Amino acid sequence: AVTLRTRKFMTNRLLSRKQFVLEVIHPGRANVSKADLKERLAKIYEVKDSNCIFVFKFRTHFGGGKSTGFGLIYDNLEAAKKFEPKYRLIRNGLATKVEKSRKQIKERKNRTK
Amino acid sequence: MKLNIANPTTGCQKKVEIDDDMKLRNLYDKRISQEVVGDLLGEEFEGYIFKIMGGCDKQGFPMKQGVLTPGRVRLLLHRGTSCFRGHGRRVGERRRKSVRGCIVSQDLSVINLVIVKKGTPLTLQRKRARIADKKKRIAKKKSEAAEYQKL
Amino acid sequence: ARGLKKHLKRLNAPSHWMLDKLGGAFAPKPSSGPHKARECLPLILILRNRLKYALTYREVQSILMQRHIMVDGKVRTDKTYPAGFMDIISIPKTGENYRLLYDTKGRFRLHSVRDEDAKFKLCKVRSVQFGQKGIPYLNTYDGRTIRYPDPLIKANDTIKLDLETNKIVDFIKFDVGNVVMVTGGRNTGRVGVIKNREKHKGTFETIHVEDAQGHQFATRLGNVFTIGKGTKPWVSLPKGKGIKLTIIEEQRKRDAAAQAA
RNA sequence: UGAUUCAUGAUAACUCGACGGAUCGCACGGCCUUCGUGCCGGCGACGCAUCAUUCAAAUUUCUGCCCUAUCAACUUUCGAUGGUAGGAUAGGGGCCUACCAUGGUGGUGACGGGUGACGGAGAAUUAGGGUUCGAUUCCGGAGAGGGAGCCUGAGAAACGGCUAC
RNA sequence: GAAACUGCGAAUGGCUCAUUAAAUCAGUUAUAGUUUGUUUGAUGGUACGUGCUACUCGGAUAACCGUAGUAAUUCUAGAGCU
Ligand SMILES: [Mg+2]
Ligand SMILES: [Mg+2]
Ligand SMILES: [Mg+2]
Ligand SMILES: [Mg+2]
Ligand SMILES: [Mg+2]
Ligand SMILES: [Mg+2]
Ligand SMILES: [Mg+2]
Repeated sequence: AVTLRTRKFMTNRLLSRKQFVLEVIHPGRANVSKADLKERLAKIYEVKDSNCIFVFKFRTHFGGGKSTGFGLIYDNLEAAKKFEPKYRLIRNGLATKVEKSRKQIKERKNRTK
Repeated sequence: MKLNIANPTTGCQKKVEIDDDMKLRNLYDKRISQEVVGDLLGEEFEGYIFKIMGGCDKQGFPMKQGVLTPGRVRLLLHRGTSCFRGHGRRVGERRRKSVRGCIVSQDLSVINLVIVKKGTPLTLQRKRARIADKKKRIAKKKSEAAEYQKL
Repeated sequence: ARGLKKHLKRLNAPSHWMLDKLGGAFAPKPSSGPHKARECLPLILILRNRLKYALTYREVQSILMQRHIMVDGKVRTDKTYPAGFMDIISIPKTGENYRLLYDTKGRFRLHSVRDEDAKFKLCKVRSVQFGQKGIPYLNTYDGRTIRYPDPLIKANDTIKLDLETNKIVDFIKFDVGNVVMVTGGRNTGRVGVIKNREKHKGTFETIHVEDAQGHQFATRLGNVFTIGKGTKPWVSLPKGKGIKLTIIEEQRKRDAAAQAA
């Protein structure tokens, strides 16, 4: 029996997203996982694609039952490809990460040619 | 001592080895960029007119054109020239390298020689656009200068 | 040190940028530009910190490299551009125009304007003198240079410039009795009518201005700026019509706004 | 302009003149003069030089710094203070040179010495006044083991640049 | 498009307080006594033809290929290319 209300809501068709702060009310429940927020927020806004959403920066206030966060309704998944930081696409599975070992990455490579 | 021969006429190069004084005596006491007749320097180099040019020694320090001493002297150099192409060396920088003199002498290791003798519509559009832009600039001159004049 | 300083630290930033203290070590460091660069606002402050169309440095970079953000008739993709006083910042995709003015407490507001009062800007002149071949030209505090000046336009004056004809259409002669608004110091933001102007040989000229409702003050010449001839301005003033109100008065406004609801 | 032989113009010349575009992108798209990518043409990228702006720098005016008189004279032949002429600098200037003058600072503390002394915003304590501190994340200066000298460059006497001791 | 040429930045950042007591520094001036890549804005005739409308297009160089010295280092000579 948990609800979801959003404020500070503003549209930017410079980057064509719908950016807002969400103020979920989740009493009794410990906290509501973002993967579960996704489909509710999709089914209220009728986005036709529950993947343009990206939600981040939650707190779960002292005393519990009330949590803040940011939400970004993109309108085109193409727009969310180009206009987005990589890390949270990687988080939602839309890109993958690689590991570094910085020796010879540039230094002893600068020596030969 | 060991000599590189390369040819510019064809484009092939190999290396050989001489160890006879009365052959290399006429190789000695020459500067860089002078021809040497190979008849004496080897019976199978008749007609071939070598040119001694370049070459280094052991300890790897080359000779440099213009320095006349059978010795390893230290010089302040400029990058990109002979004997110094210090890569990624902060253009304008100089180093004091060690070099050999220009006259061949005893302590060398390898000597380099060569042989002298073997025995759009886009562009058109840019031109005419430049012309048009300048000829409209001058009309702007004659328009607004006189417009200010008549006051 | 041994050259130009290319980093700016947040505490060293101008006080009217409003930007917080634990927000980082560095500030946008407005690039060299057409306005005094201590009296300016980077377009990154215009976008991220005021309008919030983005949330990061890189998202503001996306904003500007999209070529949407157009300033003063021509798009400026620099992310530290020193936009300042009566620069007009337009956005075609939002069809939305802004003009940058001081508000009475010494800071910068983005006052919306419609297209007709966004087709042109308004700026003061630094000085008018001759150039090569005897052609006169004048210099503005926006840096702009205009050749063949109207033989009456003189120094310290104000001039309107359209963004298509890109020249003068009219000019306010800086003189006694025309509405001004100070652009620097503690009196900055306050509009008012010049009531006196006294000159002392070899020093800054002092301008005594009266606000629309009785208060009087003084200012140096480099800080004042005529807007319109007479009392009427030729620009849309912000929500406070250029009257700086005493702290007691502004407390009463908020008390009355509380007791009205 | 507060103030100029200023801004600037005309003239006579002068330079072995730095310069005054042999550069690179797409989108094509009106119409035949020889119907011939044909007459053509826009939007940019870079770049040369001048002025202004800006980022600055470098000089620079006035007033202000701790203890010490068991530090009362210091400066000046070899730059001390000034003048003239010049040289050099981006530029003023003893910055330097030639000549001339005999000046400059001081009991209102110069010069000298100490500083376990970078300066400031400031820190601790505080009835008031004060006392002591401030290497340190903000600003300015100075150094990159100690000195000295230079290349490139708009910007360096650079040291995560070079040369010598 | 990797390598490379060219251009630009590396003169910022950062660290420390050794030297330095009208010196640096603070407040306040001044540059009409100066330089300033860049930004931004404006700006630019004659290159020779006896001022009577432009008149001609150069190789070499790196990366590459190849032969090498040096025990050696973004040490280093030479040939062939573009
Ligand atoms: Mg520094
Ligand atoms: Mg002199
Ligand atoms: Mg000390
Ligand atoms: Mg510091
Ligand atoms: Mg240094
Ligand atoms: Mg040094
Ligand atoms: Mg180091």
